[PDB]
Amino acid sequence: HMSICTSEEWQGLMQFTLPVRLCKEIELFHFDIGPFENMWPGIFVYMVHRSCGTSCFELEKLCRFIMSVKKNYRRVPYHNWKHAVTVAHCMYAILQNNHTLFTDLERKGLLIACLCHDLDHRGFSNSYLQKFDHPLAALYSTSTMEQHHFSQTVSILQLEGHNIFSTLSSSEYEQVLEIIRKAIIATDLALYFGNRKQLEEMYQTGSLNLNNQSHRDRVIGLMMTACDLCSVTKLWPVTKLTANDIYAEFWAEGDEMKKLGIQPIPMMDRDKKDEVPQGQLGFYNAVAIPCYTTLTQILPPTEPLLKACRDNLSQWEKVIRGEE
Ligand SMILES: Cc1ccc2c(c1)nc(CCc1nc(C)c3ncccn13)n2-c1ccccc1
Ligand SMILES: [Mg+2]
Ligand SMILES: [Zn+2]
Repeated sequence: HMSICTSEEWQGLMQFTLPVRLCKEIELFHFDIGPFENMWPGIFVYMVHRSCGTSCFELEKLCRFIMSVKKNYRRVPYHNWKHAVTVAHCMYAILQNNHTLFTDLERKGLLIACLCHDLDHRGFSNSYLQKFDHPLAALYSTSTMEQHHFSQTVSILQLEGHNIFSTLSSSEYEQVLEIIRKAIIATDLALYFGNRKQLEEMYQTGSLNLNNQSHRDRVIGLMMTACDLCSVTKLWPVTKLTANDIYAEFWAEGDEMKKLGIQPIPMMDRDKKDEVPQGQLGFYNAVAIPCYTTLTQILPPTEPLLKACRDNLSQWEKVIRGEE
């Protein structure tokens, strides 16, 4: 049921050298992979190399894996190859800027987990899948897509020469799977509002504890949320576009619901192009600012993320108030 990569593709991944100019820009939180499609896979490699050592992974295995993952994203406007790497890139810049909070076991687990986080996304919501009445939602009742995404990740590693976590002991092995499992589960937005509520809480009562695992787990989940939406932390011209991608998905989900006589919720209704700016402002305030605000608080070096969200937010304000 899986999809691998022609020997051509992966071997040329090893040949790839990131051009000297993009080296300082890549370290920036607000860096935009967008202009560099040819490089996306090779950019993920370089970050692996720079994060966790030149060879935690045997090149060929990694490259095979990376390219096989590519081959398992669909060609939809938003939850596709570009987004997985964009998410990857933000985890990278997070991990780098928090150099000693995390373990090699986490940092490679997390970079992999973002790459895989939306594997084989079809371009439908959990809602749409459960609300009527898909085999994937027939299988996994809550967090429909995110479990599929992890099982997809799972089947990629279980392949011939793809198990880049092989050399690890079986204890360390099924442990990163546990990092990656929960990592991917966390990007179910539904679950995030609770997680943030709880973390909000812990930080106040001087109670949040990076030693405790299900505290670690929560801290990370928040990092996964924050990565996932980092669209909203890129320079405005990049944030305008990455939004256009997002609505072409939603509105394509709205259409499949109109085709049935059913009003889609307005975020997915193309008959509301002008309601969007307002809706975006709402999203920044109800979901985004909290996410980055609470991330900044727990991880101060990740402040530039909040700085940039804020910048976009007021850009979106300006669009509503009629100027820009
Ligand atoms: C008329 C309308 C109405 C609401 C809308 C909307 C358009 N649009 C959005 C949010 C759209 C959006 N932008 C990025 C970057 C996203 N990421 C993940 C999920 C949604 N995202 N809401 C919204 C606002 C507030 C909360 C949740 C969703
Ligand atoms: Mg997802
Ligand atoms: Zn995502």
